[PDB]
Formats: sequence, structure tokens, C-alpha cells
Amino acid sequence: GLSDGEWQQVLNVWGKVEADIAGHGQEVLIRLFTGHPETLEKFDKFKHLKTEAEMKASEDLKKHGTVVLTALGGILKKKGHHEAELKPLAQSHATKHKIPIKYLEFISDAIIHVLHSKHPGDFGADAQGAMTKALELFRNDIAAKYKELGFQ
Repeated sequence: GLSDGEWQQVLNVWGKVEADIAGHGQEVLIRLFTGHPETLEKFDKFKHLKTEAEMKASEDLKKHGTVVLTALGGILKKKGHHEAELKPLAQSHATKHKIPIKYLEFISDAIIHVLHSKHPGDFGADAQGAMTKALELFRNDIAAKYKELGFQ
């Protein structure tokens, strides 16, 4: 698990995200889609975005960045006590959306990348360690639900 001090660092970092949830969410999705174009292909509603300028111009991509990061934020504020937020979220993602656990790795790494890009010098080593652990916990608990469901 994470220590109390590690959770406090995660939720301190998340305050940066909450000052501009839509711009963080947009930049995280853009980082995901440009670095791993197979992930774009999973979004019928974003498949038409062929360039980064089109992605940056998409108000609906910003909207979904908000939806994604609001969900993750609520889960992180549970400090690991997230079985209910997570279980039905893992079922949607495995069964409705058909999203390999690899893509949650990719988006974890995108979150770390975006935090450094928007907060250079203000996202230190302890904060990065703690955030990375929190995001590993999130995807590991999804992965357990994926194994139950045989999506593996």
C-alpha cells in the first residue's frame, strides 16, 4: 500500500490537476493518443482527430479529459479504499470498452509526463514516487478484476 505520507503527497499533487482539470485531462489524452495511436482507435468519437492541432481544438476531447480525470481523482481520494469506484469501472473498461491493461500503463506514464511538463521543478522526486505508486495501485486493482473476467 502507500503510507499516509505518500497519500498526502498524491493528493497534494492532485490539487495541481484540480486547478485546471480540463487542460490536464486534454494534455494527458493528447499525450496518450500521440504516443500510442492504437489507443485513439478505441474511441470512435476521437478517431476523426488526425493531427495534434485537431486534438487541441477539440472541445469534446477536453470534456472527456474532465470526465476521465474526475473519475481518477475521486478514486485517488479514497486512498486505496476504492473497490466500489473501481469494480464497476473495471467492468466497463474490460467489457464495454475492451481496453488492454497496457493502456492504463500508458496513461499512468502520460500523467507523470504531463505533470512535469506543466509543473517543471514543482513535481519533485518524493511526489513523483508517490503518484507513481498510486497509479500502480489503481491499475493493479483493475488488473485483478480483469483477471476475474478472463480479460488477460
